[PDB]
Amino acid sequence: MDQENERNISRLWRAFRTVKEMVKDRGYFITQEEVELPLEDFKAKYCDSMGRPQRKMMSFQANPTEESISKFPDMGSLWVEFCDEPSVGVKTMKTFVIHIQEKNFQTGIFVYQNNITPSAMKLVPSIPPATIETFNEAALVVNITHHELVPKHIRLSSDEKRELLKRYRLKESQLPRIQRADPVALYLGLKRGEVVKIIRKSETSGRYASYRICM
Amino acid sequence: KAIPKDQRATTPYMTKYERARILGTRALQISMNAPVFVDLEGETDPLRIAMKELAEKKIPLVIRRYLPDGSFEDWSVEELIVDL
Repeated sequence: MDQENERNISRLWRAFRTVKEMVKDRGYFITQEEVELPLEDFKAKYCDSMGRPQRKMMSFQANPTEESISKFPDMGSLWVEFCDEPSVGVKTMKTFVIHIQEKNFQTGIFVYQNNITPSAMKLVPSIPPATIETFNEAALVVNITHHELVPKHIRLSSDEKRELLKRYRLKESQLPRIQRADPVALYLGLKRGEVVKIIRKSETSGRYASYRICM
Repeated sequence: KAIPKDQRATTPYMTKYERARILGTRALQISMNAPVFVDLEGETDPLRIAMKELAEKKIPLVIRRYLPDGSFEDWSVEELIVDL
């Protein structure tokens, strides 16, 4: 008898996979093996003797791949954080906003449970150039990019971006747009001004490639 | 803003529109007693003549296809491949 907690562990596990996959798509070195970490190994490698999972230890660091660095040089390491506190507070986030800033982490992903205090929320933009992202577990229990309707989105380098505008001879304002808080942009941690090549299937031609600039 | 005769990416083919306006402008001049460059083998209708000039490639006109960015390419009617 494990009631709710049983199917509650499975959600933290699933979301953990989405975070691994997400980080990998951004361009960080991660074993396909780690992504496919079976539930049982999770319950062991990350849970205490009582059935309850200890999010504090799930947190990890992510490093840019050799391949990723060849295009995006300024891509520093990344830090993921799973807060054991359901509702995060200003005192709780501060410790995080500092951890990143301290270890000179370029990007910090804060994965919380139910929500965060509006007070704490206004603690994110405060350590440039390092940026901090927030994700509600629920929104990660499923990888949206694994959905039929969601095509392949690829962050373009400022180089490609320049190349893109040069050939089609376009102003930035003439390119199709994509919202900053767009689920996929949030997924690839897109920043305003960045372009994404969207490779979609077409019933007209084979493939069709479109572009969207993050607003 | 001008584009060298080389490096032209635009179609070698004439567009139905280009042809339509060329047959229209040229016919206007023929109807106004302007000189004809093709041997009039009977034809009297201006447009019918304009068309004969297009086929025999004797229309001294140039189409300035502008690109959305402001630049433009210059194609001569003679040059344009007509097949519509």
